[PDB]
This record gives sequence, structure tokens and C-alpha cells, in this order.
Amino acid sequence: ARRQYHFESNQRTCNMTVLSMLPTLREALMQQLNSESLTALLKNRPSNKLEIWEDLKIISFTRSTVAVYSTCMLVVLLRVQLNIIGGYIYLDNAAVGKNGTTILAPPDVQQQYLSSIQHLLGDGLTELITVIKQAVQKVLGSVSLKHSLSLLDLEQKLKEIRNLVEQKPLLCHYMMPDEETPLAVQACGLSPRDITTIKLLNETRDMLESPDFSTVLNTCLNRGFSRLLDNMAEFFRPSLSSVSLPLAKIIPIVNGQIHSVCSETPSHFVQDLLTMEQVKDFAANVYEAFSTP
Amino acid sequence: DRELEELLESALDDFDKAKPSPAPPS
Repeated sequence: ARRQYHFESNQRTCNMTVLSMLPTLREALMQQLNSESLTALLKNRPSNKLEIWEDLKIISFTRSTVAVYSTCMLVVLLRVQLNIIGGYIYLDNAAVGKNGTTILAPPDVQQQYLSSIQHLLGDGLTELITVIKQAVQKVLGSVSLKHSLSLLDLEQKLKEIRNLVEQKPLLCHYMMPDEETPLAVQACGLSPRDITTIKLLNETRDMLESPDFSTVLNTCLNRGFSRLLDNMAEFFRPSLSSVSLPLAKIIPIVNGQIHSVCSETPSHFVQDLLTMEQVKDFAANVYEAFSTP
Repeated sequence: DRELEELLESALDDFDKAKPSPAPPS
């Protein structure tokens, strides 16, 4: 119907929102995984530089791996949220014709619903760091700073990290707190009186647990890690030959990737995700579902 | 051991070399 028209504007709103939130994601990762402070400790050459390098090994890989997961999560979660609320706004708009109808999603409901995003940027992020840090530790912990990896050996290390992460809890758990949680930690100022918000959060949870969401997120994640690998390729060059670098040389390269992964200047990375046709098709199914009676 | 030392001091220079670019039409 007249939906595709409302759907098209709603998509760019979602894009504005991602770009708008990346500084916040980046800043949180960089404060919680502050490698630049460890490199500053090494610049004023200290005694325990070995100890600091083994730290930086973990932090650099954790930061970049979390950067990729959380950025892909931000994109797909916002596509869900914005298309759920958009669909409700559409129906509220269609119900102004009718009489004895009240609006379901007024501005204060929209805003409380959308604030659920704070979990991903907040405690979910922190728990993701914890889980990924544990994986990097397992995979790279006992690997000498002297060990060489080609670009593709590095790719393989990243896959071993991913397999450890994607098989204690489902990924849905970092985007949304568990239902057995006080309502208050799930949206800003959320209480049992916020019936409509609670209902939107239920339907969001349905979406996040559905297999179609699993598919879209997996596709986004594969792309993200591919693109991360592509951004690093030039540093495994010298002129068309590729080299295996020792791990200590790979650390600074991995470390710098957050600036591309979480780039509001839509790095080719984020715009990459925002233009994936798979993501766009998923969004349209979400919107068709929530905008029909 | 001592190959280590020159590797760690060399790697340190690579943090600045790894960051992204700036742009002219802004």
C-alpha cells in the first residue's frame, strides 16, 4: 500500500541512528580496552615490557573482535527496533481516521522503547568484552610474541576466537538483558506501569530469538570479519607478495582497526553493513509484520 | 631473548603507522 513510502524514510532514520551512536560505542570500547595507555607506558621504556606486551596482545585482539561484533549487533538491533516502532507509528497514523482510538506509541513510549539500546552500549558490551577476552586468552595466550602468522593464519586465529564465542550464551544475550531481570535495567526508567513499552520489548525479544534474525546477524558478522581482514591486508605486504609477520608486529595492526570498524565518517566498513541487501530485506519483513493489523 | 628486544622496540613504532587517513573535500 502506502507503506513502502513510510518504509523508505524509516530506513535512513536507522542509518542516521547507527552513525549517531558509533562515537559512543567507540569511546566505551577504547576506555574499557585502553591499549593506548599501555603503549604510552612502553614509550617511557620500563622494566616489565614483556608483561605489558602480553597484556596488549590480549587487549588489541579483544578490542578489535568486540568492535566487529558490537558494530554488527548495533546495526541489526537498530534495524529491528526502528522497524518495530515504525510499524506501530504507521498503525497509530492509520487509526486517526477511526474514532474512539487512542495512540499506542506516542513520543514518550518511542523514546523509552529505543532507550533499550543502552544495554548493548552498556552492560551487554561489558559482558561481551568479558567473554571475548576469555576467548582471545584461550587462543592467543600461549602464543609467543615471536610466532609468525600470514594474513590467512591470522584469519584462522579470528575464526577460532569466533567459534569459542558463538557456542556460553546466545548472541541475543548481549543485545537484551534476560527477561528474569528487573524491568528497570531493560529500558530507561522502565517500570511495570509501562505496559506498551513492555509489549514492544516482548516482540523485540521474539525477533531477536527468531531464526531469520540469526541469519542476518551471521551474514553481517561474516562480512564484518572479512572487511576487517581486508583492511589489514596492506600491512602484510612490503610488492604483490605477502609475508608472515611475528605476532608482536601484528598487535599494532590489529589495535588500529577500531578506528575503521567504529567509524562515524561512515568508513567503508559501516556503510558496507548499512547497504547490505540481506539486511535491507530483513528490515522490510520486520516492517511488513509490525505495520499490518 | 635478544632478537626479542629489537622486535619489541620495532613494533612500538607501528602503532602510529597503523591508524587511518584524513580527507580534503571537508
